[PDB]
Amino acid sequence: MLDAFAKVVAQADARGEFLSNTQIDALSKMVKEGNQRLDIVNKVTSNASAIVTNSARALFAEQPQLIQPGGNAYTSRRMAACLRDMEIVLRYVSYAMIAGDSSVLDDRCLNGLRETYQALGTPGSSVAVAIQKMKDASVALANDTTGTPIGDCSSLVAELAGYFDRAAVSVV
Amino acid sequence: MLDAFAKVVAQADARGEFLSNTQIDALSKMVKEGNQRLDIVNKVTSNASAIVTNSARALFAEQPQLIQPGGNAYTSRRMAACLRDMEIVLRYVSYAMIAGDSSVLDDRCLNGLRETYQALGTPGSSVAVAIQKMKDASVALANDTTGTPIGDCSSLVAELAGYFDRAAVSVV
Amino acid sequence: MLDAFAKVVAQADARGEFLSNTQIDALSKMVKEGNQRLDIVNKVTSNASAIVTNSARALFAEQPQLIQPGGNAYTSRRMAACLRDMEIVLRYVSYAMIAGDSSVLDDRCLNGLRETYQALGTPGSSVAVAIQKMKDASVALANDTTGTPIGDCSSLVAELAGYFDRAAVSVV
Amino acid sequence: MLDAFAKVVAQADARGEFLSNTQIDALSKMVKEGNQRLDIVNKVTSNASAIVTNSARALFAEQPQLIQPGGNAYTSRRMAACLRDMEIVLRYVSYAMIAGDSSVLDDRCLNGLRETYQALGTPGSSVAVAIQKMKDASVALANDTTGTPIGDCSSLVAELAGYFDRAAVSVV
Amino acid sequence: DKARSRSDWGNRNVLPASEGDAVLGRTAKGAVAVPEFGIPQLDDPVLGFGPDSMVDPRIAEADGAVWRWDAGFVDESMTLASCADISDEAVADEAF
Amino acid sequence: MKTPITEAIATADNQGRFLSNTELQAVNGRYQRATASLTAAKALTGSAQRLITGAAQAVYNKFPYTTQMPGPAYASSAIGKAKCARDIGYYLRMVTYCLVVGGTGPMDEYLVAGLEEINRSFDLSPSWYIEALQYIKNSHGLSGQVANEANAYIDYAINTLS
Amino acid sequence: MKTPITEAIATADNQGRFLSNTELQAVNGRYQRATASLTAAKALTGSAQRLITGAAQAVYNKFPYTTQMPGPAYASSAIGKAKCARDIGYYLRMVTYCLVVGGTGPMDEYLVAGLEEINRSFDLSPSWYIEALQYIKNSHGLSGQVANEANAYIDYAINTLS
Amino acid sequence: MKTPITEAIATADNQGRFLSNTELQAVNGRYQRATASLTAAKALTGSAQRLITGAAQAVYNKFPYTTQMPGPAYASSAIGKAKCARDIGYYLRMVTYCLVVGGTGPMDEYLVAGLEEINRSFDLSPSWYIEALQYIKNSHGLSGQVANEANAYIDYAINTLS
Amino acid sequence: SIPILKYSLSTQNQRVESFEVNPGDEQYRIYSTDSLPSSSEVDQIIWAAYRQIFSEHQILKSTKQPFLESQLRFNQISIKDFIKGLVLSAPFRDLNYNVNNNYRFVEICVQRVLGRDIYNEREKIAWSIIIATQGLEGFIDTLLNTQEYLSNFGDSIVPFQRRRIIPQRSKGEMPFNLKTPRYGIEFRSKLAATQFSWASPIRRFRPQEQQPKAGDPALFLNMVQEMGPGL
Ligand SMILES: *CC[C@H]1/C(=C/c2[nH]c(/C=C3N=C(/C=C4\NC(=O)C(CC)=C4C)C(C)=C\3CCC(=O)O)c(CCC(=O)O)c2C)NC(=O)[C@@H]1C
Ligand SMILES: *CC[C@H]1/C(=C/c2[nH]c(/C=C3N=C(/C=C4\NC(=O)C(CC)=C4C)C(C)=C\3CCC(=O)O)c(CCC(=O)O)c2C)NC(=O)[C@@H]1C
Ligand SMILES: *C[C@@H](*)[C@H]1/C(=C/c2[nH]c(/C=C3N=C(/C=C4\NC(=O)C(CC)=C4C)C(C)=C\3CCC(=O)O)c(CCC(=O)O)c2C)NC(=O)[C@@H]1C
Ligand SMILES: *[C@H](C)[C@H]1/C(=C/C2=NC(=C\c3[nH]c(C[C@H]4NC(=O)C(C=C)=C4C)c(C)c3CCC(=O)O)/C(CCC(=O)O)=C2C)NC(=O)[C@@H]1C
Ligand SMILES: *[C@H](C)[C@H]1/C(=C/C2=NC(=C\c3[nH]c(C[C@H]4NC(=O)C(C=C)=C4C)c(C)c3CCC(=O)O)/C(CCC(=O)O)=C2C)NC(=O)[C@@H]1C
Ligand SMILES: *[C@H](C)[C@H]1/C(=C/C2=NC(=C\c3[nH]c(C[C@H]4NC(=O)C(C=C)=C4C)c(C)c3CCC(=O)O)/C(CCC(=O)O)=C2C)NC(=O)[C@@H]1C
Ligand SMILES: *[C@H](C)[C@H]1/C(=C/C2=NC(=C\c3[nH]c(C[C@H]4NC(=O)C(C=C)=C4C)c(C)c3CCC(=O)O)/C(CCC(=O)O)=C2C)NC(=O)[C@@H]1C
Ligand SMILES: *[C@H](C)[C@H]1/C(=C/c2[nH]c(/C=C3N=C(/C=C4\NC(=O)C(CC)=C4C)C(C)=C\3CCC(=O)O)c(CCC(=O)O)c2C)NC(=O)[C@@H]1C
Ligand SMILES: *[C@H](C)[C@H]1/C(=C/c2[nH]c(/C=C3N=C(/C=C4\NC(=O)C(CC)=C4C)C(C)=C\3CCC(=O)O)c(CCC(=O)O)c2C)NC(=O)[C@@H]1C
Ligand SMILES: *[C@H](C)[C@H]1/C(=C/c2[nH]c(/C=C3N=C(/C=C4\NC(=O)C(CC)=C4C)C(C)=C\3CCC(=O)O)c(CCC(=O)O)c2C)NC(=O)[C@@H]1C
Ligand SMILES: CCC1=C(C)/C(=C/C2=NC(=C\c3[nH]c(/C=C4\NC(=O)[C@H](C)[C@H]4CC)c(C)c3CCC(=O)O)/C(CCC(=O)O)=C2C)NC1=O
Repeated sequence: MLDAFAKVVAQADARGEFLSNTQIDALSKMVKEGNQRLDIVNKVTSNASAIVTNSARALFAEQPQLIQPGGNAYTSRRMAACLRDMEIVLRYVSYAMIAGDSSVLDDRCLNGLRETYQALGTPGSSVAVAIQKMKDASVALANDTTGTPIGDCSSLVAELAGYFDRAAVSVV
Repeated sequence: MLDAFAKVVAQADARGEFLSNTQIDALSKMVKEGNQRLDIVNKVTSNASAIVTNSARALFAEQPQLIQPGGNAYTSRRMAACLRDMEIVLRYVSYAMIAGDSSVLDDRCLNGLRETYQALGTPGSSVAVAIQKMKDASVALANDTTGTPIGDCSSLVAELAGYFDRAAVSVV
Repeated sequence: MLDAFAKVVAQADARGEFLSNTQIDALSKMVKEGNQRLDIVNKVTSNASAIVTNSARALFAEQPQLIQPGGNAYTSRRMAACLRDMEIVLRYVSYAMIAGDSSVLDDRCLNGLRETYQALGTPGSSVAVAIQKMKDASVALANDTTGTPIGDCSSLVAELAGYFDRAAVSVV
Repeated sequence: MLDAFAKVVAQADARGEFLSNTQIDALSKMVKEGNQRLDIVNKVTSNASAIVTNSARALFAEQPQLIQPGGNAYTSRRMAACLRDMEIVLRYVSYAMIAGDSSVLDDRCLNGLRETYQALGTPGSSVAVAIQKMKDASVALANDTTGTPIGDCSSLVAELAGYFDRAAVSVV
Repeated sequence: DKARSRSDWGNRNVLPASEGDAVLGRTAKGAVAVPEFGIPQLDDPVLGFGPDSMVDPRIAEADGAVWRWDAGFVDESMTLASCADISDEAVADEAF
Repeated sequence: MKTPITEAIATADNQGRFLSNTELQAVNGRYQRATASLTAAKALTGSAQRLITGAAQAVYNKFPYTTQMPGPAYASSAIGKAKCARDIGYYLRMVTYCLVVGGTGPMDEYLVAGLEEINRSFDLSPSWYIEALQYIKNSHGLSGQVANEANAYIDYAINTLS
Repeated sequence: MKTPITEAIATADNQGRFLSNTELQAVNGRYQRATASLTAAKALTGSAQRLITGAAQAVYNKFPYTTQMPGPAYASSAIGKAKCARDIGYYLRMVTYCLVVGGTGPMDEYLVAGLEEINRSFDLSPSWYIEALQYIKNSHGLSGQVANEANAYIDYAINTLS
Repeated sequence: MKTPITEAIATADNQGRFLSNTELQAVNGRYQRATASLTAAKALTGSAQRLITGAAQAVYNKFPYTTQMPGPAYASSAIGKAKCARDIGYYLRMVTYCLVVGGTGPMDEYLVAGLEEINRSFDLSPSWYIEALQYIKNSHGLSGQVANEANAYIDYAINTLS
Repeated sequence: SIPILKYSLSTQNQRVESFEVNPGDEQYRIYSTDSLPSSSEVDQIIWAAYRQIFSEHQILKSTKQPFLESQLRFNQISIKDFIKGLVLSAPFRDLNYNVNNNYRFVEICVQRVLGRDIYNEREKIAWSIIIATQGLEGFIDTLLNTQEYLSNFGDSIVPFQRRRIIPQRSKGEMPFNLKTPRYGIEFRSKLAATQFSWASPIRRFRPQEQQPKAGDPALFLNMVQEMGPGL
């Protein structure tokens, strides 16, 4: 896996170059807003159980078909496996938020996942609905001003929204 | 794996339904012929070595090029692997006769066996001849009344002859 | 695996034959070459690190893109794994030289190597240039007369260079 | 494990010495004894099923309490292990004959065998009787001049008998 | 140039393409040339290597003709055995 | 699953062995018992609608806070009364599945496997379902060895929740 | 194959090594023995049918019930005598293969592997083939180191049947 | 150690085998070549001091910075010159141990296992030891198959350093 | 508690018997500490375990675990703990776990720890959720504690590719290191410093691969090296 800092290094090593001064300065801009990046994954982790179980409820209620007998998530095994798939994906989005890039999200979580759901018979479009229901649930928490100094985090929140969106198009 | 009774429950769970009265009485019909089904598998496994070594001896007299030099059952290891495979096929057929369905025979015996035999150069059409020789050596013995009370169990013999026919067409 | 005396036994058995006096007389012509065959694998084993590094040094002098940043033998772990491949191929050509035929080279080394290099992105046409430079380093060493009695081993030089040709067309 | 040539080398390295000419000339005498040593090992390995079976059958003739119901050779699974244990020891004595010293008999056969037999309840004194009946069955065979040049090899049969005494006092 | 040195076996030339181009003494692979046929044991129709005693599977691996990089390996994906018999009437009428 | 027939095949197949008389005596004990198990599965099915609503009303009397307290996990709304009741019908259906198969096979894959993650996530207390199952054990109306087979799989589901 | 050549390649390849002088000496010991070991295979092949029809008659002398008793397993028919002399020639041909290869390679692959399962199924007693190999062990007529090579593979076949 | 005798036992013990003719021929190849290698070990032992002082001087002519550069790794002091001629004697002694045993067994156990951590830590260069071993190869004065045996173990030590 | 999901078996060589008393040269060299090996022979157990778990190309000096080796030389850990300690090692996580997904990492560790191929594709799907929910330390413990490991290898044998060649044949199944390399066709593209994915054979104006013809004087050279004596 790579973070945002080692992404620039691995690209620079394939050209045999040192880093330019505008690449160090773009890296030190990530360090300047590093405290606001940590406040975002503090809000998401602390409510991570409530993000999964409220969006699945709007999901299980949202599509009645998933839990119907003969449906994919009917029985304890298929319904509890739907809950842990949401908790895996929500976990690997927060790994991509403190890293800075979506390299741990793509390698460890999204690689080969569309073809796995096709082999299982899992409706892949409905998994994208559950990821999008977790997207706005954690964006609404990220924009909460409780326990923080007031500032502008709007470019960081629009980056967290891009990690859930990448997970939702990589699964259908 | 599934047996016959667990196959009916798996049909009924996928529709979310209780079992009907006619599905209960169809299950109590299989209980009634349970002693005639146990009497067949006892008749077959008690003669299991003689079914194999006589159906093989009739095969090499009918297709004599299998024991000539270069033939597929010519050496002592190739001869002993032939008698191994007939004993494996007859073992899982005996498993499928007490269960009531061919779920253990398809999954644990036949899955990938045709592609195994093509890669070896083993003539798959000759393996089907030796299974049909084991079929009517077992059916003729299951119709033998020496030791059983007199009665008609011809539906069970037409079921046992279908497991042998299933493995015969799934090997070529 | 087969050696050269076991290749004639497997052809003979496949037709259920004895070995004629013409075939035995051709196997004692293979025994009389026995000490010259052992000198050839001794000269390849004793100089085995100068075969590999002199011909790797030659490989990057005339294809200098392989060790530039972004190349495949760049970043010294991939440089060390590149020299490992040349010692591996030289090991199995040495095995096929005492055996008298290339069957241990065929399935333990070359089986699946062309498809391995395509999954790694390694230029398989440049691995064949690496094998071809060890080919004439090993031939010039086996034509070299130092440490050997007078006599003849020139049909064996042409045989050693044929295993290097076998290894080089299987990778392109 | 060691042979006799590496026994004298492990003792010279521990004092940092070259081998003296007396130790070299005592080793080349062991080399010219080498064809007579391979005759003794060939004479045992070609009669190995009759050394085991006769000295077993002569053991349960004079000790019928072993195979009487309740004995430690009754119930053929225990009879198959008594014949395995006789074959193992005769195997590892013939291994220590080509080596020249009993370092392969000591570790991978005899280390922990009195401890094993005392754990199971095997009468270890009866095992020593059976080992001394394969001793004089194979001392008698190595003194047989059938198909050998008549020379003198009395010093290697006194060596082979010593490896049988080594295994017999090690289980009591 | 024509293989003249034993020193250019590693430099220029590779190995004989056909077995009629082999070294003086050996086969195309380089091993010694031995006659293929020995004395048949048990000449007999029912028990013996008759004309229709099926081929050894270990005759190719022992040859080294199963491995694709070897020259003996012939691929039968493009040969006449892989073409459909047109005299079969199930295949003609469907393809009409 | 966990039929006695599949639990006899699985021991013979592990050794790579044929079916001896050890296995045929095991399957014969299934057939000598199934005349009571199939009369219990038909008697629970024909009295299911009385048993579901009676067991669902019993947990409202024992725990009256479910019909009053707000939140999606309680039976205070018309959407909620159904889930607790549906679980009651889901528990009774796997009981009658386990009677026609013999042994706790169907309710393992369909009800027990992953049950602890469902009750933890959606905040459903397992003591609500124990009160419902104790109603069915009291008043299924059966007697003799018919009621012994029904209470054997009721108490298996209680032992997994407790 | 249990050739001394393929056993040398295997010990080097177990530890990923080049062929040192440990393994070239094992190959050299095969070449020093290959002179006597190849004149034995030439003389056993030339007296093949003399030794095969002689050894078949020695089994019918020691075991005369094998020509009288009815059944498929015995040499009491014209087909049973053809299949009996087929099997003597099988054991003789594998011995000569081991003499041209060096070491008990062909006998282990083509003959010994699976022999015990065959001789149990078709009711072929292994004492017949021991008597047939003891005839060839006494009647091949060779001497010196050429008989010493030949008898080492007759004796290896007897130890597998015994 | 890896000797030709312990590599024939280990391949027969792995197969659960008695010592066949595959293994007797391999031990016989050791006994044939042991006449040429026991005179190479006798001739290298008796001329050892001529070879040690010669081979240490051959390093000093080729890499003369090792006598001039100050520091504990170099042969610039009298202490560091006796530690060099010590090490040349260690390499020559292991070569004679491999000639009496047959096979690169003594130096695989006493010398090469852990050698790279010694040269890295104490800053010793493996090209100093290649130059010393290339002197001994060219100056041992052997000829025939006696020089063939000695040079095959010199070149094993060079290939582990190169 | 989420059991593993059920998959179907497939016909393989190791599921069925080879009737092979007296194995040959393709028997695959049991490395065990039950034979009481000395110091020179416990080095060979360690190299065989490195070759099996890592590649031959990952037996570099920077990869070797010197402290896991010394606990095996003192009889503190078994060979099953050496094999577990190599999978949870820092070189294996860096060079193998980071450049595969969860499905191709299962088939590497099935092929190299259990010594057999996967049964089907659903077996990769069934085991890849043991990694994602419990980690590598939980996945390798539930894989070494199967009955497939404890019956074949026990706790004192190095694993090997079980039953690769059939006793008559010369061409056996592909070795598991050539069949499954470090990374595959995904992660090849640009995540592993790669360009252009293929290459034509090298062209040259001196041809270097001319096949000899039937009258060429090097086919008769044949005595070439040295003339015979006598009269
Ligand atoms: C009389 C039978 C015919 C015949 C058989 C034959 N088969 C083989 C080899 C194999 N058979 C299997 C079969 C199975 N493996 C399994 O796991 C299962 C249960 C799921 C089965 C049924 C396998 C894996 C092999 C290959 C490995 C091995 O041989 O052990 C052989 C082997 C010899 C050969 O070279 O083919 C024979 C002779 N051949 C015939 O001619 C008969 C028609
Ligand atoms: C100078 C050589 C060229 C080159 C080589 C290169 N190869 C690799 C990686 C592998 N090579 C193999 C090959 C074998 N493995 C075997 O077991 C055998 C038979 C015993 C052979 C022939 C395999 C399996 C791999 C990949 C597995 C691994 O590395 O662990 C690499 C490194 C690839 C990487 O980045 O990890 C290199 C660099 N590359 C070149 O550019 C040269 C032309
Ligand atoms: C040719 C002389 C060159 C040289 C030699 C030099 N060596 C050392 C130190 C050591 N050498 C060893 C090597 C071994 N020890 C062994 O037991 C074995 C196997 C039998 C080998 C190969 C070791 C362990 C040391 C360090 C401990 C010691 O012996 O004192 C030194 C001293 C280095 C120091 O820092 O003290 C020298 C000078 N160096 C040269 O310059 C010569 C070219
Ligand atoms: C962005 C979505 C928020 C917001 C964030 C800001 N936080 C600022 C400083 C700050 N952030 C944290 C949380 C975080 N930093 C840590 O070190 C750790 C734990 C290791 C965590 C969880 C802390 C503790 C601080 C205090 C340090 C400081 O005062 O700088 C911050 C800058 C402060 C400022 O602008 O005055 C911002 C903007 N603010 C928002 O309005 C949205 C809601
Ligand atoms: C049909 C193919 C047969 C045949 C079968 C019948 N068997 C009958 C009764 C019966 N069979 C057994 C054997 C079996 N049952 C077991 O429990 C065990 C092992 C523990 C075995 C091996 C038993 C014990 C019984 C007694 C039960 C009884 O008396 O019914 C039977 C009677 C009627 C029926 O069961 O429906 C029949 C018809 N009889 C035949 O004529 C053919 C050959
Ligand atoms: C061929 C490319 C060489 C060459 C080879 C010759 N070697 C001859 C005899 C010979 N070679 C060895 C060493 C070899 N045998 C072994 O057992 C081992 C391993 C321990 C090795 C390396 C020995 C011992 C002998 C002596 C055999 C004898 O005395 O006959 C040789 C002799 C002529 C012949 O056998 O007809 C030749 C031609 N000589 C060359 O000129 C090229 C360069
Ligand atoms: C000793 C207890 C025996 C006995 C041994 C003798 N053998 C003598 C010579 C000899 N033996 C062999 C066969 C051997 N060498 C091999 O390489 C192999 C396997 C491949 C075997 C079985 C050969 C080839 C030779 C000739 C070489 C030589 O002379 O060393 C021998 C010398 C005669 C004498 O001086 O008496 C003896 C003593 N002979 C016996 O009488 C007892 C029974
Ligand atoms: C829930 C929102 C949806 C749903 C889920 C569902 N998933 C499965 C099964 C699996 N899911 C995975 C997922 C992953 N594996 C990984 O390794 C990673 C990281 C790369 C992820 C994200 C896997 C491997 C499986 C199969 C393993 C298993 O069977 O447990 C199921 C299947 C349960 C079953 O019994 O078949 C279900 C139902 N399905 C839905 O309906 C929701 C839309
Ligand atoms: C026979 C002449 C005497 C005899 C033998 C006997 N031995 C056993 C059991 C074991 N023997 C061993 C010994 C070894 N196993 C090995 O792998 C090796 C090589 C290192 C040796 C030396 C072991 C471990 C056992 C126990 C395992 C097993 O049961 O096979 C038995 C069986 C004892 C039992 O009750 O199981 C017998 C009968 N016993 C006699 O009475 C003879 C005097
Ligand atoms: C003759 C000495 C005695 C005898 C022979 C006999 N043998 C058979 C049947 C078989 N023999 C074999 C043996 C081999 N097959 C091999 O491929 C090899 C290695 C190359 C060997 C050793 C086998 C496999 C059979 C069965 C198949 C076949 O017909 O060949 C029979 C027929 C028995 C039957 O039931 O068909 C007979 C009569 N029997 C005697 O009485 C003689 C004393
Ligand atoms: C076959 C195995 C199986 C079981 C057992 C199961 C349990 C189960 N019960 C659930 C919900 C629930 N279960 C209950 C049940 C109750 N809570 C109360 O207040 C009462 C005391 C009690 C009624 C007896 C309730 C109230 C919910 C809330 C579901 C929601 O609102 O989303 C859910 C969440 C999804 C849903 O069904 O809506 C599951 C999976 N589902 C299965 O597939």
